[PDB]
Amino acid sequence: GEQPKAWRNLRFARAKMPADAVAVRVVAEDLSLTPEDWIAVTPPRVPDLRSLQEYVGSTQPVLLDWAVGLAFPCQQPMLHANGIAEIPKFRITPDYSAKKLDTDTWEDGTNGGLLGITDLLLRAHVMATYLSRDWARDWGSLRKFD
Amino acid sequence: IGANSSDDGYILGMARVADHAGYMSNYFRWFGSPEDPFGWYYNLLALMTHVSDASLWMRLPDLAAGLVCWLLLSREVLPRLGPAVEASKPAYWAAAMVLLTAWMPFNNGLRPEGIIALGSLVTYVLIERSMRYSRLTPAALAVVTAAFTLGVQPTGLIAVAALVAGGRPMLRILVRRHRLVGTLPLVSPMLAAGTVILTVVFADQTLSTVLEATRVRAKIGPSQAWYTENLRYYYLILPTVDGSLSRRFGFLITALCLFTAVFIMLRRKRIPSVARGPAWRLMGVIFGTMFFLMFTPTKWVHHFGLFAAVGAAMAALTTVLVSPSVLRWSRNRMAFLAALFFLLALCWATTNGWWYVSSYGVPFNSAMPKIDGITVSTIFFALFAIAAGYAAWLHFAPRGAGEGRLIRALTTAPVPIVAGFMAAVFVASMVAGIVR
Amino acid sequence: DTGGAGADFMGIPGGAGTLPPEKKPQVGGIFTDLKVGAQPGLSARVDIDTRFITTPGALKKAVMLLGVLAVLVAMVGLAALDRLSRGRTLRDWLTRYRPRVRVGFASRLADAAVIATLLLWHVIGATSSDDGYLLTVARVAPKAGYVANYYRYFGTTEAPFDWYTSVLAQLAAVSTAGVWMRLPATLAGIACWLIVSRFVLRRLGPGPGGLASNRVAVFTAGAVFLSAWLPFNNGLRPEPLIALGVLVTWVLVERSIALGRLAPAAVAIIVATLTATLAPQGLIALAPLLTGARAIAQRIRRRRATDGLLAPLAVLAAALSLITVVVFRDQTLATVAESARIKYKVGPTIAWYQDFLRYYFLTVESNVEGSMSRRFAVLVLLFCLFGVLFVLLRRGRVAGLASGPAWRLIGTTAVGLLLLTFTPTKWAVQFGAFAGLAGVLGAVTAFTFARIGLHSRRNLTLYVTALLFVLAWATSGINGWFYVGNYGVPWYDIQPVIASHPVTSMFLTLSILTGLLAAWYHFRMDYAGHTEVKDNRRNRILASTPLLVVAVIMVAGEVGSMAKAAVFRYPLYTTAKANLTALSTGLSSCAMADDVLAEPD
Amino acid sequence: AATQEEIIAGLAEIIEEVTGIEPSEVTPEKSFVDDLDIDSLSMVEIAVQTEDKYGVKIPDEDLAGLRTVGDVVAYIQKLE
Amino acid sequence: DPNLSPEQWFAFTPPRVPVLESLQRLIGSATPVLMDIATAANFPCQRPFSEHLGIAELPQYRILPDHKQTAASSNLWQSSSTGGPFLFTQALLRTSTIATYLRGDWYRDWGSVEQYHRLVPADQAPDAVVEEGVITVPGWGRPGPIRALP
Amino acid sequence: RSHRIARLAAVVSGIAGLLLCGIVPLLPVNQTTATI
Ligand SMILES: CC[C@@H](CO)NCCN[C@@H](CC)CO
Ligand SMILES: [Ca+2]
Repeated sequence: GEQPKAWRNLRFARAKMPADAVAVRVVAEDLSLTPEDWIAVTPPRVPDLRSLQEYVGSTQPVLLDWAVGLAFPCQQPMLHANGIAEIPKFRITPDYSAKKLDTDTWEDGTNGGLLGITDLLLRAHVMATYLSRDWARDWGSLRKFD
Repeated sequence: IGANSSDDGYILGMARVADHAGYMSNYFRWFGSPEDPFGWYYNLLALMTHVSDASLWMRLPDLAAGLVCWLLLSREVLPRLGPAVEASKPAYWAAAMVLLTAWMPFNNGLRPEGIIALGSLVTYVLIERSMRYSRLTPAALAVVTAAFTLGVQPTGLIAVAALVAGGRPMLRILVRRHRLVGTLPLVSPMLAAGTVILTVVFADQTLSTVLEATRVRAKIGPSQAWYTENLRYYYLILPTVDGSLSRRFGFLITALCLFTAVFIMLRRKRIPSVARGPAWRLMGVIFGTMFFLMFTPTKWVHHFGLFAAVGAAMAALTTVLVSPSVLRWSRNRMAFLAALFFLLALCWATTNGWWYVSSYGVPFNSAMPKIDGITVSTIFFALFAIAAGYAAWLHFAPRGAGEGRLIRALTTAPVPIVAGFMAAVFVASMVAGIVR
Repeated sequence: DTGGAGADFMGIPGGAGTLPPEKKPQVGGIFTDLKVGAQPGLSARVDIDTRFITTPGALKKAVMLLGVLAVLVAMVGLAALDRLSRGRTLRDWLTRYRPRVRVGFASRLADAAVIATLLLWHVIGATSSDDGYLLTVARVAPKAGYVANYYRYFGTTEAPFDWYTSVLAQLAAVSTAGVWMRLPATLAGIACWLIVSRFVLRRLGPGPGGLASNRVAVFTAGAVFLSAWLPFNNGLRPEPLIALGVLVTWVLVERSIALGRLAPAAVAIIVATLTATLAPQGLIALAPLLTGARAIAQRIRRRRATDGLLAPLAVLAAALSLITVVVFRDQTLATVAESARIKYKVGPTIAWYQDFLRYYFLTVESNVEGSMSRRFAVLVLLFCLFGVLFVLLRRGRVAGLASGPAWRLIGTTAVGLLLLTFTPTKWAVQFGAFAGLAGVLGAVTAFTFARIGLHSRRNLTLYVTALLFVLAWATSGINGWFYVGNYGVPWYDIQPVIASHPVTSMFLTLSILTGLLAAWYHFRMDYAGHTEVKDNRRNRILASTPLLVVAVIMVAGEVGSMAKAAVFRYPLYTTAKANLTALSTGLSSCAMADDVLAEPD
Repeated sequence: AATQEEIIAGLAEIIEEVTGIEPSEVTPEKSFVDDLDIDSLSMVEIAVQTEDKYGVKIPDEDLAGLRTVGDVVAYIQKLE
Repeated sequence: DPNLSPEQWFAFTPPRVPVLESLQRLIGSATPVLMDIATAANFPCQRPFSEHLGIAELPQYRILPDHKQTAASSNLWQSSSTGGPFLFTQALLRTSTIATYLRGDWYRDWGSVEQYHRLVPADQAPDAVVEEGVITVPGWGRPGPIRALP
Repeated sequence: RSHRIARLAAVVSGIAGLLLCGIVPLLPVNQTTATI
């Protein structure tokens, strides 16, 4: 909400509208004439929402940030043996403020860090994730490396 | 049901990858450099992760450490500051409650603060036991304990304070034993004991490797100078999660008692049944701890968890020094009560925030408590103003004004009550976060 | 208008519209694009605010006179009551009986060395931050119609704290030079030192003992006063006036307690409420009244059989309620409340529970606001406060120093440092209101630690290691001044180094070695004595001059930096060349607008 | 309360409390202005604080003739 | 330029030997100026613009402190959301820059000077003829708040 | 009796100076207007 240009994926809980609801439709206004008060929308959809222990298995290498290691105790971080590191498949990150202020600067590449390897050959992109019943809470992120 | 620290995923992730690499690496920031002037304790979590990496199983040392700290505190330290600290219920309750409220927010995760706080108490106990029978064996085991505590973390440069505190009545033992059996079979064993941590520090690495790791960590990482110590206290008075109403109380309740016991023990030279000298070594330990905490590379608020076992023993002493039997005038006791209310008003003027996933559901995680539009620090400030008004009235009074049973009752044990109220608040936070 | 902002095409149904009262425009003209005649119905009528341009009127000028007349009559009556209670006959009104006591040659030689330095620093000074602010406010106030802020807060007044700017506005009409507008800040240092050296050091130990006869404890006071006055009080900021009001209040309260009178205690209230309206950090002047209040209540209740309990309290309240005549001479209660509301809503304010980021702003990394020689003046203040506090708690006496005045001085300093909590701004320059107390605290410390440190060696060594530790803290910030005082100063962006090696470690090693020697004496006292330090003639003056030396080298380092800059960069511009050029050639010379070249095309 | 049992035993305490002068050197042969160093302010403070212990009015036109500390002895003895 | 980073280049311009004149001869101690807070005790002959009857007088120049001082204090103390002179010296004027040097000291980054040009020239948007009067108000009345909002 | 006068001149002129200097901020004042 405090980042007004972010492609932020608004969400409306289905359990609030009545049981027998036939249709929906979007309504947008933009009554402000400031050049930096604008609006943009896409049609509504009903996601499919599988789990994260079922999508990300328990054997694929994951780049867990240093803040998210005790909540994900089954995710098999990426190892290194003789100076050579492994190539991860995903990256798990804390919420926006923490990721921006603590983890992205602690482990960046100009001071060692693991984000000096994955920046040169991996080309990450973000995914759509939610908490099972805290629709208005930001748990973190989940990126995919290609 | 309790919260955890911030450095739990850190240590877990760098302990889960340390059996494949072949050495204890940092794995997150520096150029694969290990941590091996220190970190013999992480090689134990690396072994524990073989059974399972659950959360109830990986934080068992931090529970055993707190239980052993209470066992030592209530049975070796308190029945030593005289027959008045023992044979007194408010003192034991104050020690228990301060230990709980200083161990709750800090020493629950995987950080070794809770092990350093125990190694810093075993040293004090062994020294105060050595200087009771004029023996030298506990004074040789205290050196081993201090070395193995320093070899855990750079902030483990304490129990050197506990060695320095009991230093004058230990020379009376060294000297009087030097006359019996030579002088070489007194500095050979205590040299071999003190210089044995090197076989655990350099058991895997070498000297050049430790030097290169140190050079990298010092040229790159956050390594502050000794004259930037005020950052540790500046981070504590900000309205953030790094310093909140759960992480301010543990340090403030220790500083208040430490500073109010000095003013009383300076004026009153001899206090009946308080056993002066251990009461002074107990404050020397805390002052030396605060002085040695200045020469550390990193100035975090996490390092305020070391005062969980000396602050608990300072509260039990202050509860006896400010009692209606040692502090005889009502004005002084009302002044102490007003100081407590001011400390509470200062502590409650921030958020109720916890860390990464411990903040899911707790009521006032992102704002000030603010019961019914008006904050709670304002209520504690009103209480402080009333208590200070009564103290100021007792200043202009014929020396026998306030002696009834009401203000004699409400000034017998305020520290246990305040600390118990705070502990109940801490437990209610997590219970209300679990329920909803 | 207020409570509404709308528009209405009259003969159209869906033309009307209204908005909240914070949707008001920001008028700066009327810029049409019509160019059509002067038809009837085309108009516009703007009402400017102009709510701070009030003038007293018929009333509020007779009451503002009857009030001060009644207050003067009340204080004269209280003085007559005072004269009657001491056996006098109110006809020998202040006829002295005991002869005057002279002033020693050592006390007439520190005055000539402190006043000379305060005069030299007036020409090669430092000119702190809020000088352009107050100079512009004082140059604009005469024509605006009131004392406006002119830089912030929507042109609002400064209603409570503007009786000093109204005097600066009178000085800035004769001439607006820098050596003329900064004269009060120097006379208030000359007077602040004369009061100290003539009254305060004689109130604390007036006998054949010390603190009046000890010569080193006078030079120590001078040096510490200078080291606390130079880095803080040289601009137009009102700290040099608060530092004098505090001492005047202390002096009057002590005179009232000693003589057994109440009229000086009623003039002290007037001076305190006059100092409290110079700046929000003027609450410090109300600390002596709080410390010396039980000794005044004892006097009020002692003599209540001759007079009553209403005669002194009426005057003590009428004197407190006299500051309204100076605050609301214009700017009625409504405008003052509005100004305060605006300054709290807009603008940076800090809450009372963040009162301790005032010692963080002081000891921080580069921050010329927390530079070296600003840390020294505060660390020495705290050191000399707590040392005397401990030596007074333990061993209640000092045997050469009166304990009543000393306890009241300690209380004044502590209550001032505790009352600085409720100030809305927490800068680091607000520590300049303790310059008067720093001198007397340094004198008292130099006197006590010279006799409690002569019957032992570990105490004499702990004194020195604490001084070395304070020096280690001080010499770890840059030696920087504000904006143009930095032109040529030796270390204005880095901390002091000798040969690529910082001094803040060369002092910490010495502190550690001296502490080790102190511990060695502590251990060795188990097999020998400690009082064997014979005070023949050399050890006498060696335990009384560890602080004098440090303060002298710090003052010399503060003065020599500016002198070296001025002498070495010439004819290049420096803040001393401007003043020495304005002194000659009348007082008409543009300081920096003449050393700056410009290329129009 | 006749002589030398409070006449000096309380005066040498008031003088110590006011000027810091040690009571070891308060003997009835030395004058205030000559041996000690007591100005008008200290003289009046002593005369005011001696009225609270042993309430006896010492007016300001009276302490001009109390030259020595033994003169206070003789004066307050005359009052007795 | 041998470096291939995308942020290394310099784009120069031909040389010139400037013809300089003092700042006292340029501004002249008679025109309205907007000295900042830092650069106001060093220029005691230049006069600031007046504010008579709640209406301001538009300045013609502006004197700033150095870059580290302007970026940190002078630009965000005298904002328009806080009530400073940028309230109307940014909605009514257009700023420029003048090349200034400190005589003899060619290593010194003192301040800067900037010129002000009207957006709407005063030949078609002249000044106002604001009236004036006098009333009598009590000491407790308050006619609504001042719009002290950002 | 030179004591009664000196005692009344401190009560009367104390109460008067407390009640007169306490209503100064609430008295009428002359304000200037401006309209374009
Ligand atoms: C910004 C993150 C900080 C902790 O807050 N990480 C500290 C490093 N943690 C140590 C192990 C706890 C490294 O050895
Ligand atoms: Ca829009």
